[PDB]
Amino acid sequence: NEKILIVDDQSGIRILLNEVFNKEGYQTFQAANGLQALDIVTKERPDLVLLDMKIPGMDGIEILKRMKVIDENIRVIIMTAYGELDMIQESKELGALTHFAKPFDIDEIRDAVKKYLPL
Ligand SMILES: [Mn+2]
Repeated sequence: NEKILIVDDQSGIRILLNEVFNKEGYQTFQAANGLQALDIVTKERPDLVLLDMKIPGMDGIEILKRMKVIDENIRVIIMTAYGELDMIQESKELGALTHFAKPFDIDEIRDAVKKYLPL
C-alpha cells in the first residue's frame, strides 16, 4: 500500500492530481495548506508529497523542513510557478527529488512519481 499526499490550495488542480494517482493504484491524501499537510504527514506518514510551493500564507521551504523532521523518510517533489532558483536550490539541499512548473504536463508528473515511487 504506497502513499502520496497532494498539497495544493486550488481544489480543481488538487482533485485532478489526486485522481491521477488514485487510478494508478496509490493511496492518496489531500491538503489545502501547510498545517493540514503537516497533520497528515504526522498521522499518515505518506511516502511521497507533491508540494505546491505557492499557497497564500505558506512558506513552502519551511513545511518541507518540518515534514522532514516529523518523518525523515518522506520524499518530496515541489511544484512551482513557471520560475525560482533560490527556492529550488533550497529544496534540493533539503533532499527534494525534483521540481515541476505549473501549468504541468500530467503525463510527465505521472511518469516522474512512478519512477521515484514505483508501485
Ligand atoms: Mn497554489
